[PDB]
Amino acid sequence: SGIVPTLQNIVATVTLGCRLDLKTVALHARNAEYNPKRFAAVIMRIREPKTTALIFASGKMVVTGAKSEDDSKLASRKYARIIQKIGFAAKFTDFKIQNIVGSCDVKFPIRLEGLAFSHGTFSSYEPELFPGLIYRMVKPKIVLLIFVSGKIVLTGAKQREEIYQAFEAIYPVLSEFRKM
Amino acid sequence: LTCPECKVYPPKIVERFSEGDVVCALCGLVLSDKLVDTRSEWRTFSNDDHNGDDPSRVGEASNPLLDGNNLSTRIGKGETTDMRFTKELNKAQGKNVKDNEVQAAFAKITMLCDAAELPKIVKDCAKEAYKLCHDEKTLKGKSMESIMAASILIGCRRAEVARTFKEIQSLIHVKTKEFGKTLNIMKNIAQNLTYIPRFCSHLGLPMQVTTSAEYTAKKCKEIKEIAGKSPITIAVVSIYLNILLFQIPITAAKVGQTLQVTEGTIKSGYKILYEHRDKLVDPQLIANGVVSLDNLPGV
Amino acid sequence: KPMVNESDGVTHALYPQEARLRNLTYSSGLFVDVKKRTYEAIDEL
RNA sequence: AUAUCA
Ligand SMILES: [Mg+2]
Ligand SMILES: [Zn+2]
Repeated sequence: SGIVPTLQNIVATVTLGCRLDLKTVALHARNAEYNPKRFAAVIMRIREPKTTALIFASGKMVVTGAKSEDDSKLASRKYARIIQKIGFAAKFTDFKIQNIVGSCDVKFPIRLEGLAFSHGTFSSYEPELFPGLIYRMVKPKIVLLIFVSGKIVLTGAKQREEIYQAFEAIYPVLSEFRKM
Repeated sequence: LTCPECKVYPPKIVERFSEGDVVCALCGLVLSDKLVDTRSEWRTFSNDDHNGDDPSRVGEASNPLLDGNNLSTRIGKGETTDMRFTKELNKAQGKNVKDNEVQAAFAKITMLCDAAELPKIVKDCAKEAYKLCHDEKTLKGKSMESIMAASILIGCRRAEVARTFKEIQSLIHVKTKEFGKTLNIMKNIAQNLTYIPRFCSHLGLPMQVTTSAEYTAKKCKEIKEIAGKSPITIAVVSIYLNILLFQIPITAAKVGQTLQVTEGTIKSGYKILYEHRDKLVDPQLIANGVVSLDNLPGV
Repeated sequence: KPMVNESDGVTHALYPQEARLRNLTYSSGLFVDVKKRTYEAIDEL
């Protein structure tokens, strides 16, 4: 082994606590998009940490694109400050990470059909529909996308340890189904 | 049954049907005398009598697995019949009649299989897949013309009748991602060789070409030469290799058209396989015209 | 000419002897040219 | 149900 998964995307939610006028928000923000007809939220962005926020009239906000939990909270506080600077009585509350995505490379090809047959109740593999095997782990409850190349995607985690836990649990199985 | 006199654990007993007796094979004691012919008795339920003259014909067979136990005759015209009373007694059956009408969705499956050229064993699996998942809360509110389009591939995937999901996308309807999620929530409750016969037939190739393409495609997978390309592409590519090797050739445009793949994609798989063309062919393949392994396009 | 649609999609010719042995039907395909026209008028032509 | 047997 020796491989440890790399975090790729962190999704979080934040309650600003006050109602927002989206045209005002979009108008005053330096990096905003807002087309009511397409989606009901201002799509705001900041350069550091590089992230994207979906800002709603209710004052709720979704922050995505961060590569670390630190970066997620940091960028979230920053978006909240922007809203304040524009003039609303916003508050940075209820910061919570909802989804963590990770990925790695085991460095060997995998026999997906064998794995799907062996771990049938957790696996779903339809190569004509999507080339990767969808593995639904029980403990921890994580979803893994397994590819012939040996590249692995882990998602559905609320905490970093779950990403790490799942990979540790899957590695022996990937080894059992290697090609070379 | 077990002989009261002997009692040995494996109770060796014979059914002397011809004398209508059930005997203990060891002591010879007759264990039963009344014995009935099940063949002829079953002839009374499922006969050839559609006219109505047979006095033996006195019942009818039903299917408790598919329609439960719904015994029900139909008011219809007889020899001495006024066309008035038939209408009234039928207009009276209308007030006594929702889910006893959703059985006409079996008529949707039956008319889909017959439009897809599917066997009698596939319909009865598609009708049993649909009866056990159309009232599920796990399917909730899925596209009702895409959950019966998914239960046909569920019935085909047990009856060994090769039908790609894109083959059922042509029938009805199918929204791809919509009948792909529905094909999984029910599942909780093809290969190269599959297409080769049909594609080759449309292609108009000989058995020789079909067999070799079929052998190459399998070897391609066995070799793992095509990492993750769709089987349809692999097959179309293999068909290209074999056919080009033989006299009657078919072009990428023509193969792709039949396989319903694109030449560029067939090109993609083909070139991946070409390097190991030698390993791929059947051993007693006879390249003809002027197409030997060296000469194959290589494209 | 008479044909048969096997379980594995493939259609091919069918001779009387194969029909009698595999209990098939010695039938051929019926094909008809169909045309679907469309017409329209506003509130005769 | 058709065919047939005396
Ligand atoms: Mg006589
Ligand atoms: Zn006995």
